[PDB]
Amino acid sequence: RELTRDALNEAKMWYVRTLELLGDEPEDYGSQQWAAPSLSGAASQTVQA
Amino acid sequence: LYNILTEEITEKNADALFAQNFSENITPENFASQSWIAKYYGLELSEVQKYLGMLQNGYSDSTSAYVDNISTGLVVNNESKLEAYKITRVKTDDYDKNINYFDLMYEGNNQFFIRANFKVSREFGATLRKNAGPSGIVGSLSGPLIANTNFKSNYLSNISDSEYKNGVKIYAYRYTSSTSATNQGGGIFTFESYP
Repeated sequence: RELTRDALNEAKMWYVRTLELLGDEPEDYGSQQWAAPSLSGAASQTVQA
Repeated sequence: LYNILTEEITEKNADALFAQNFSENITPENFASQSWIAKYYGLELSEVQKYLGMLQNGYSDSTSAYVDNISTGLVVNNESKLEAYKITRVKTDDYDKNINYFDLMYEGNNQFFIRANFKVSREFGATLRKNAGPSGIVGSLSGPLIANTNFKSNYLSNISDSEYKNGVKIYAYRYTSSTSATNQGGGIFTFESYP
């Protein structure tokens, strides 16, 4: 908030720590090969059961 | 950079070019992962999908040889290596395959026609002699019509290594009935299955 140089350094420290505890996020993989079914295929009660 | 971009890449110098362009820890096995490519080049998954259609990472083994920039990894019978196979041919009014599937493959036990999708072609296909050459119904689609392995639909024996190496055998007759022969399609073919 205060835009001081030391404050910005402290914010850098906090954000780096947040990234460290957050790790690395994954991405979409099922959208690569998810097929496009019909409405009947989606609403198939036999498949649901 | 110009020299790198304008150097021909062939199997004669494929490994040499790979070693020149990449470090010792950068192997094709590492490159085979899309996430590896993304984290190596600093690109995104959809952006690299703009180049590559779909790589089988535990996906369907449906083969699906297609348009220019497709590199397909798949488990094959007589090669202990994933082969990316590229098909480009032009017969009448066809660009990639069109008209169900009329192509060539290398996956099976020997050299014969393709099975792009595992369902057998309903159209009665006749493999005659070379492009635009009438020779009769030599390869007549008939029993058996079996699957679970790349097989021949009643001995499609015209499809051999000669037509495997940049063949001319996409030409084929149409049959509305089981024996009504008419000329529909014919042109050049190109197949290459490479590491």
